[PDB]
Parts: sequence; structure tokens; C-alpha cells
Amino acid sequence: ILTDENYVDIAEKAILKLERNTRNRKNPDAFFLTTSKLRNLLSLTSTLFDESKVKEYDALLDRIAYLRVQFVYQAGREIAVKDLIEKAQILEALKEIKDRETLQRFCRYMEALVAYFKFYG
Amino acid sequence: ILTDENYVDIAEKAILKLERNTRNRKNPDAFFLTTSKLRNLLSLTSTLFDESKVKEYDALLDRIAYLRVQFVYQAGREIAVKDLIEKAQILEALKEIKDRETLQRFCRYMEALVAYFKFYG
Amino acid sequence: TFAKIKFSAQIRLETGLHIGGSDAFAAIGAINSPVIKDPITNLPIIPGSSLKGKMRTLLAKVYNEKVAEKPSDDSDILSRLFGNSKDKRFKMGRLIFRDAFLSNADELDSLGVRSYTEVKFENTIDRITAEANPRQIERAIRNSTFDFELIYEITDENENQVEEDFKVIRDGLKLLELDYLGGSGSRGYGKVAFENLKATTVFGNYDVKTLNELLTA
Amino acid sequence: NDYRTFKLSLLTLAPIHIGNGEKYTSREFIYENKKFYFPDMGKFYNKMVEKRLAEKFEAFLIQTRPNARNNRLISFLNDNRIAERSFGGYSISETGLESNSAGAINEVNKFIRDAFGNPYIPGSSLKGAIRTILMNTTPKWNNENAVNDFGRFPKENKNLIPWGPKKGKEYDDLFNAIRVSDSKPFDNKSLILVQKWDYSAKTNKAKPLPLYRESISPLTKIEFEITTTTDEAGRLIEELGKRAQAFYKDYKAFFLSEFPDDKIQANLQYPIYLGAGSGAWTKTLFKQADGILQRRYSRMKTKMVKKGVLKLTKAPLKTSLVKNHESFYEMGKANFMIKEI
RNA sequence: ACGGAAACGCUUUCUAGCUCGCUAUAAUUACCCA
RNA sequence: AAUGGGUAAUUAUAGCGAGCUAGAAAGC
Repeated sequence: ILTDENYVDIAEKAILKLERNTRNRKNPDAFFLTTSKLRNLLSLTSTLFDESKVKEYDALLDRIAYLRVQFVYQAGREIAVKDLIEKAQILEALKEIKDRETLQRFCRYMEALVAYFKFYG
Repeated sequence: ILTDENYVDIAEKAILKLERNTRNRKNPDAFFLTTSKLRNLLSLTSTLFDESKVKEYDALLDRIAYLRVQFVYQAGREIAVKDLIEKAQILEALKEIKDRETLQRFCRYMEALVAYFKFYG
Repeated sequence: TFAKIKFSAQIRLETGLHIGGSDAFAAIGAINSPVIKDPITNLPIIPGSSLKGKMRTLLAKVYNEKVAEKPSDDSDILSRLFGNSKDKRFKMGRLIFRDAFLSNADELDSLGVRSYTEVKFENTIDRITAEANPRQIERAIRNSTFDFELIYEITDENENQVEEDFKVIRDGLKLLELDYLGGSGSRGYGKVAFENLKATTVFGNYDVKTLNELLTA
Repeated sequence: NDYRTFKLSLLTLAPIHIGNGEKYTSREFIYENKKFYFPDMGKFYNKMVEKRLAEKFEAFLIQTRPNARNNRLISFLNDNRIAERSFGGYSISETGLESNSAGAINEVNKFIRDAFGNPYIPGSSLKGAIRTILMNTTPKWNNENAVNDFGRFPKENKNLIPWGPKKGKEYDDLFNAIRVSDSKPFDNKSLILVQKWDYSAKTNKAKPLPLYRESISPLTKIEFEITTTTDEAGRLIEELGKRAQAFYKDYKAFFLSEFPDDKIQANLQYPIYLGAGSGAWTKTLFKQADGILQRRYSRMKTKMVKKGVLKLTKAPLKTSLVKNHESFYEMGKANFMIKEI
């Protein structure tokens, strides 16, 4: 669960609790996660935030049901995302939606992840 | 922190303590910070300053939450917005807003930063 | 006397338009140039302010003898149709531009439309270093159509200027079709057609038989 | 009416991919017949959560078996015996090339489409294509672009073409005056999904890349309207044929020479290099951007310290590749001709 | 046998006229990796 | 050479941020 009063701090604590380069100490503390792959994660939600604004949840429930699968498939390919869908409770908090204002809050959580990822790195 | 006292006198003091082009001696002493990057944050606080005059504070919790995301994200993109939100303690003043009279104090504080940004150069 | 007659039309978009819009609380990835929409149905709008604003400045290349440099320097054919502030007689002038609303939203479900706007990626490419700068700007979709009312006052001050003004109205509507009505415009984004140009009296008694023969002709 | 208009007809010599930023993954298509079928995957997961297979699908997606034949979602359908393939989406038929363990293409980029699903070419794409031609063939706009030197030679000046409102001055804005419209949308029978092929110097092979692009077929007539409102703009769109020839002559002399002449195509009309596909040296002021563009790549995939790699693809021959065997194209080599109305 | 009694601070009056959310901008580039 | 695959960068940038006119008039 992520609520409207905690999700940004959850997102900061998830981006910090995330692995880094142990070796290659020339410019250290660089993540084993790249900006392109995390923007690939946010691309899945950017075309649902607009329709969370526009139209009803009973046409977006199908697209959230496939959003679970999109996060599963991105978790399976690279191990960098695989240790981000667990740190950030993404698959846990994706089952927690059930309306519009939690879909919007989840998309804002993804943006908070991207924001703290740009801010650290 | 900023109280209903010097919160505007903080903002002016943040702008004069903000880095400039020591280089570019063709209209010199100008900031690295471009005013469009700062009006894109005043746009957020301006819509919140307008809605705080009407709606409640519980009906602004998600909206206010997203403020921190943008002040993080805009800081992670340009280094100029980064020392804007560091010299002006914006991420710290964002954690302090808990009432509508404190939300409006932050929302007028950002207007003071924009006012003194235009007033100097 | 007093009469009010009503120019109806149906605005059909082509490469549909982007009348730029509101929200600051948008996203980090999604639509960052939003379009203006109805606050209640979330359908796109053509506001009457942008219609009047393009129509003045496209009629003002044509109907100003001396160059404008300001409104209230227009040439008393546009001051009476669009108002000045600084003529004593031309302040409320004779034309009301209502906001156009999306009409064929049920027709645009028989065609395979997921949403009544579209998001279009647009990408400033840098010409040295070749670095890219993407953006997602929203626009109404192509075959969108709009109700268009435009109301005209005919007092006794419209002594014999009704026909002369309707020349100007149907000149401005055909001049918007050669230009773009708001948005990028030089990159697509504009092209508007006006169909079913039809003028009817809504108040008073006036003849609309001879009015609908410089409209449809 | 100072609006002198032009009509641009655009023929495609090479396949042209444009747009959209979206990409289907390697598990979001179906290759049953000679037709890559791209379904609406939300309805595909709707129909298949009803068949108890959603957990089996979640198992399929993280299942990296060898023989990529068994990792391309035909294997999920024919494995668990799914014969109802009635989903929204679209088919595009196969090239016959890019093979055999066929159908194992991986990621296609969707072409730019409007809301009806009918693809089109936007006029912002073709206006940027025109803008590089007009910048390169001007000895006023070549000279002092790469400026400020601060971050890492970071950017064009963007003011060699004077743009803006510019307080006090009259409003010139040359490229507001040139107004390129979008195209009437063509049908998605015209899309073929060419791959990508890097042809290199100093190692004269033709290494393929795992990139796939829903590109327009070669030889497709596309239309545009370009209206101009200013004297200077109308002069430029008159001169576009000569200026496109001049850009291409200074481009073959720069880049395409040192690559072998069978790999290149002829013109047949006025040359143009439209969007994705064709490399860095069509989206640039290429003579002022040599060292500062290869300076950006201290990576694992370096822009090799030379002026780059030739970008080919593979598509069927019609009417063309008169020069080389095994069907190489050039990805964005297109032609236009303008005529005024 | 209250310096008091009786007496609406009331009537009329559009926050209104003028004003384009607009200007520039190819969803692109690099070519590899196990 | 096979076979498995894509990977990285940018995610809007630079502006304008309201301007002018009226600022109470008659009455009782």
C-alpha cells in the first residue's frame, strides 16, 4: 500500500535501498539500474495516467490487468529492474488499485521513482 | 524553516546567494538559472495557491505530495534548479507544510523567489 | 429596430488542432502541452476567444488600409464587428463568438477511436551533437467536428451595413481555412473546414433568404 | 492572399520509419501465417485470464528457453492450443526476408499513427527534414552554429535562423512562414518491418542489429501541402529542388563516398532524407559537427573515429536496388517533387 | 406625563469594453552485448 | 562463426506571466 501522504518518501527510500557498483570506483555509487530502463518502466504508466484523467476506471481495469504483466515481463529480462520491483513494492502496490485515485497515485509513485533516480546519479 | 515573518526576506536572500555567470561578459552577472525552469515550478504553486483559497486541505494532499516530485525531478535535470532548491530550502519547506496557512506560505514564498528572480537581472 | 441573427456552422478539423491548455500538475512522462478541454465532459473545446482572435488578425491584413500596431487601430469595419475599446461607438461590437463544443463524439466511436484526443511525440533535434529533445503534445483528432454559433446584432446602427459585414464574416471564415486556428500550425496542427454555413434570426424580424446566398455560394 | 501554396509529392526509395516512441516487445506479436499479427494485448490478456492461463502466461514471459522459435508467443498459443485469435490490432504481412527459425524478430517500433489506427506522416517530421536541407545549403547558417563551449560544445546556437517575437522589432520568423501540413493517412498495408543493417568501413561486413522498425514500403506516393506567407519563404520552397540536390551532393562528397557504390541508391527525383533510419549526418549541419559529435561517445558502442556507419536495411525490390544483390536499401532515402498551386 | 412623538440612509446603476495560449522545434541519435 | 538478444541518451527547451479605459455618478 502507498497512500497520498507517504508515497514520495517510500519512493526515496526505495531508490536509496537499491544496489550500486561495488567495483569500478572511478565515479562510484553508480547504480545497477539505468535511466533508460526506468523510463521504460514509467512509459507503461504514462498512457494510463491520461486516461485515468479522461475516462472511467471500468475501461482501464483491463489495461491495469495487463500492466501487471508488463511489469512482470520487465522484471524478468534484466536483473536491474528485478531488484527494483521488489525494493519498491511495485507488484505489491499494483494489486492495491481498485479505483481512479489509486491508479493516479501509483502513476505518481512511478514518477517519484524516476525523480529520485535523476536526483541521485 | 520560514514563518509568517521573514519568509519573503528569506527568498530575496536566496536569490542574491545564487550562482551567476562569472563568464559571458555580454550583459554579465546573469544566473545559470533560466526563468522558464522557475516559472514551471511557480505554475504548480500558483495552482495550489488558488485552490487553497477554495478547497480544503485534505482535498489537496495528493496534489501537494506531487510538489516534492517536481522539485526533485527538475533538480535532477539541471544543476541550476538543483542549487535553486538547495539555496532556497525548498525541499525542507515542502516537508513543513501541514495546514492551509502553511501551504499558502510556501506558495507565496515561491512567488517571492520568482519576483526577486526577475528583479535581479 | 433590434434583431439578432445567428451564424451556425460545423467546424470539421483536418490534422486536428491543438489549442494549448491548462494543467501544471501533469506528469514526468505524459502530456506536457495539454489541450483545452471541457471541465465536465473532458472533450476538447475550440474556445470562442481563439476563434475571434485568429479571425481579427487574419481579417486585419485585408481590411486595414493603415497598419494596425494595436487593436483599436483597426479600420471601422473590424471595430464594429470585433469592438474597440477606444471608439465611443465601437465598444460592444455586433459579434458574439461562442465556444465550439465537440459534436460528433458518437460518430467517432463508429470509427475506431480509443480517445477523443491524441498524443503526438515531437522531438527537437539538435543540429550539432545530434541530441534529441522529446515532447508529447496533445491535439484533438482529425475528423472531430464542432458546433459553431456566432451571433450578430442588427440595431438601427446597422443601417445598411449588414450585407457589408456578412461579406467580412464569410471572408474571415474562408480565411481561417487558409490558415490554422491556434497551435503549432506551421507543423500541421491547424487545418479547419467550415461546413453548413447557415444564418438564422433568433430575435426580431429579418430576412435570412438573401443572407444564405453569400454564405453557401 | 500572399499564401502561395505548394504541393509536395514524396516517393519512398528506401523504407522510411517515423515516430511514436513506442515499441512492441518480443512477446507482443503473433507470426502464424505470413503475417505478423500485432494484437491489443489488453484484450489478449483478458481473453486468456478466462482460460486459466494468466499464471501460465506469467510463467511464459520470464521463460528464456533456447531456440527463439519457442519464445515468440506463437509457442504460447500453439503450446496450450489457443485457436481463437480474434483481438483488436493489425496484421502486416511478411517481407520474406529476415529469416529456418523464422518469425524470431524481437522488437519492432510502431510507426506513427493517428487515433483511427491509420498511419500517416506528420508535417513536423517533414518540416524538420526540409529544415536541415535549408540550413545546410546556406553559407549564413553553416558558419557559427556550434557555440558556447561550456558543458561539452553542447548545442546549436538556434539563432542563426532568427526566431522569436523579439521585442521592438517586427516579426520576421522565417520558419513560421514555411508551413508544412501532415499527410492524408495511408493504409497499413504499406508497412513491412525492415530490420536494420550496419555497413562499416575498415571491416567491410554488414553486421545486423536487433532493431526492427515498422517502416513504409519503398515506392509509396505520399502527399503534403506547404504554404508560404512571406517572400523569402516562397523563394526557399521554390529553390527546394536545387537545394536538396546541393545538400545531397555535399553529403555524398562528405559521407557516402568511402562507402562502396553498390550500397548507395540513385535519386530519380529530388533527394531527401526523412526520419528514423538514416544516420547522424542527415539530421545535422554535418560540416560543423564532426569532432563534437563523435566526442559524445566514450561508451561501449563508440561512434568509430571516422564519420560513421552506413545504415542499410532489407526489403523487396520493385521497378530500386539496381546496384546491389541481396536487397539492401538506405533507410530514409526518399524523393520529392514540389509544384506550386 | 421621558427634548419627546412620528421618519427604511433609501431610489437608480452589468466589474464591464479590447485581447489567438501563442512563437521555434524530424521521436531522434550511437552501434553493440552474452 | 554460431545461437540468444537489444542496449544507452534526451522526456520538453527558451519566452511572455497580463496590458489599457472606467475607479463611482445622479438624487432625496
